[PDB]
Amino acid sequence: GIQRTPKIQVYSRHPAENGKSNFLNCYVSGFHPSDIEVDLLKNGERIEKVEHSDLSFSKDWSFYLLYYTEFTPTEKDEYACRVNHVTLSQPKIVKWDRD
Amino acid sequence: KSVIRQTGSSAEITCDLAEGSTGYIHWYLHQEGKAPQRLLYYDSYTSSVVLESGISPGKYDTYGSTRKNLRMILRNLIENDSGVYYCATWDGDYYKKLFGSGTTLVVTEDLKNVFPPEVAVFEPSEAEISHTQKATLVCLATGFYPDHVELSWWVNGKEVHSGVCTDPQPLKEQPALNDSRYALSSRLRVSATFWQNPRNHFRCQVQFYGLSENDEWTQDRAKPVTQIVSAEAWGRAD
Amino acid sequence: PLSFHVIWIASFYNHSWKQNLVSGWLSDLQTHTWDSNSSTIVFLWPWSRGNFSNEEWKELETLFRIRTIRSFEGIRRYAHELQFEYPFEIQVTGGCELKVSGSFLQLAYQGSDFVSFQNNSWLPYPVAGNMAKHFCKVLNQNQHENDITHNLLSDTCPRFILGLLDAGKAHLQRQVKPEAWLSHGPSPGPGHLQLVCHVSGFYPKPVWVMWMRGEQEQQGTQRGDILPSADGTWYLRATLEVAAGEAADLSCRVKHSSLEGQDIVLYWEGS
Amino acid sequence: AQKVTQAQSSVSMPVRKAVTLNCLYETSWWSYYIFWYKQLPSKEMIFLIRQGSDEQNAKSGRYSVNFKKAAKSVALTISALQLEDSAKYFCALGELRWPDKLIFGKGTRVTVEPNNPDPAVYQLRDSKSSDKSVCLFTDFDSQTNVSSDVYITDKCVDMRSMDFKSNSAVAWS
Ligand SMILES: CCCCCCCC/C=C\CCCCCCCCCCCCCC(=O)N[C@@H](CO[C@@H]1O[C@H](CO)[C@H](O)[C@H](OS(=O)(=O)O)[C@H]1O)[C@H](O)/C=C/CCCCCCCCCCCCC
Ligand SMILES: *[C@@H]1O[C@H](CO)[C@@H](O)[C@H](O)[C@H]1NC(C)=O
Repeated sequence: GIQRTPKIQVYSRHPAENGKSNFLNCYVSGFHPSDIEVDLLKNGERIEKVEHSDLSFSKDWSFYLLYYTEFTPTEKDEYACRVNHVTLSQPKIVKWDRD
Repeated sequence: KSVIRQTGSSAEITCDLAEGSTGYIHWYLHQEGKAPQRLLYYDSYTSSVVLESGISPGKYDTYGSTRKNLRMILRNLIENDSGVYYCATWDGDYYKKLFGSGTTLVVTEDLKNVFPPEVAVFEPSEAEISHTQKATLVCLATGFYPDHVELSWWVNGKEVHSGVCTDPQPLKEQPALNDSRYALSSRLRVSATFWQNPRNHFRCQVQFYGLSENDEWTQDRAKPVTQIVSAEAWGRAD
Repeated sequence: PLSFHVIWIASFYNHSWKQNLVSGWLSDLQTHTWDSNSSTIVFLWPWSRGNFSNEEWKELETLFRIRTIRSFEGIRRYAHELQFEYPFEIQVTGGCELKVSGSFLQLAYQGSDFVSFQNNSWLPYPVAGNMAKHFCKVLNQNQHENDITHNLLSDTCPRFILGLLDAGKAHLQRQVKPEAWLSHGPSPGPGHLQLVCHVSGFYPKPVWVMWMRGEQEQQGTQRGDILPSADGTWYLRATLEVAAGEAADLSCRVKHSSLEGQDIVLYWEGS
Repeated sequence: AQKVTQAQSSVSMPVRKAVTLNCLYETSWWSYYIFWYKQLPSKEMIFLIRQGSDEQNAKSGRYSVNFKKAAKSVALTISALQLEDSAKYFCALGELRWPDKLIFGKGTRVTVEPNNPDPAVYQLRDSKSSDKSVCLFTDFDSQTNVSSDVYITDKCVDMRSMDFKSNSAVAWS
């Protein structure tokens, strides 16, 4: 029907420096309806204790959320954001980019 | 457990959930051959009944303390309302949905259709004495409507617990009519050292569920009140 | 376009689970929240109380409690009558703008414009059909509620927004310097590279980021969405696709109002 | 909402054997639960097992389930077939995130074939008075083909396992 798929964007609050604490953000915008399962993945496994903002919507009524977690990057550590939605046949994973 | 009503009346059933969660209770209707479906959802915290899609505005209502004494009432009931009604609730974990005791509602156009059963006991065949050395009494209840009957054997004044088989569902007398009465059969096997004893009683009794007090009756036949009707037999010495 | 508005989100998944969220926003920033447990208006900043007194805020708390509970229950009760199909969302935004007053209030069903409140009455969007007209007929049953809504939109919000802006002037006009870094992106194609300039930590929102070769702005610069963080600051990526041999002397320049004329310049190193 | 279909009206299998009941569902929920229930002849619902969409094939107790999640199939296999396991088995599904009503299927009955055989048919008469005749079939249960106004009771089985089965198919007219 009239359902809007989420836009998923992964980024970091500060440049990645190994051993230095930083923040990872996953921004999920422009989706409808609002029921969504956003998780942050460290090396595949789900990251527990993830904070997210209060639900809101833009001018065109589409919903957006911000999920963020504190983390210390390692040389061999990889991070991602995994989203489930009614518009997704399988969960969509957007990887963090560091060179 | 069993309720019999007439078209245009109302019926109040109660459901037995062990303790529930005193939360939100769903009422399910199950019919033979069909899939059970949720009829209404009752929220005790606000006393708000939300009916399912396509349900008449005042067909069903719910009330009472949800612990054990929870009632659902059906009004303006028609022939299609017959079936088994359950109440269910999700447990605290929301892991499983516990279903309460179901009650079978039978709706008839005329109350003159429910009738008590006639029960007969049948002694085993003579050829079973030498061929098998064991005998088989047969109990048959016929001419009762609806199927809400409970059959049991009693030997020497004690309810039996062995060697007895009963078909779970009765057999209709004439399936052409919607209001057809059914009949039930049962078999009970004994040995030759107990059946050949003349001083050995065999009483097959059926508890039949039908009308009760405040149920109007006008037929000249015996009023089909819920009652125990039994037949009995003794073993021939030879 | 300095606008303050309250948003209401009601999600009806099945007949058992219905979620309600009320929040207050100064444009992009969230300043208030509703607590159903305490039925209280939680202020997210010390200046979120704005300019009103404690008695006025308590009166607003009682009004919001009554309105939220009754509206939730009514949407539950009128669901089948109004042809609301489970699961469904009801979204509401209402407030005022600006120097000047400029009020507004509207409601969407299933993500599309459904109804709005215009002067003292709910008007249906023509494209929404007969369902919106029936919803407006239901919504216009009580004249007292419409009078309260008109008073809230035309009097309460314009008087509140001026005081909220004055009390939050220090926070709204604060300047936070950005930081920037450079990284590789996905290969656009054979013999080509993607250069990424990240700018994070700046406030307010407007910012200027461009790939340069000397003084020459590289018009292939692709500026992305401005993304938020948990703090008040923003993030933005600017990408440039170049030939592998043409990436020398490239740099990224960032202008922000906080930098006071000292643009951040980062230089690309491809070794 | 969603659709659930199990096509088998009834099945049969001997004692100390196994059988599987199929359940084909059609849903649009990315997270859901599939529940299996048993209905006794006394009209009582018993919880059997719950099946998670993001969980492996549940194999708790004497029951196992098969997840053709791509094909949307939840198959229920039972083990160590006993006499008490004869009932009407139903499969339903519900919302994992927001538990609510259950979308049941049409249902499927199971008839356990009984655990020496000697076909026979006797006749019996009334006790209180005369003028009544019935016919009986004992043992059998190997030729399980049991079939005007000739009323015939189906093949019999109730704590009567102490005595042999002696499957009693009675008829009367
Ligand atoms: C986070 C906190 C932020 C604080 C900010 C402070 C500054 C404030 C500044 C600006 C505020 C801007 C936003 C203003 C939003 C106003 C809300 C929209 C209007 C909602 C109106 C709801 C009215 C209501 O309660 N409805 C009820 C009144 O029913 C009455 O029931 C009576 C019997 O009990 C009678 O039957 C009566 O019928 S009559 O014919 O006899 O009169 C009948 O009218 C009724 O149950 C509900 C009907 C449908 C309502 C649902 C649709 C509206 C949803 C929008 C409201 C959400 C707003 C959330 C925040 C308040
Ligand atoms: C603060 O509130 C008082 C009382 O209503 C009012 O006179 C004054 O103008 C308000 N100040 C601002 C900046 O809105």
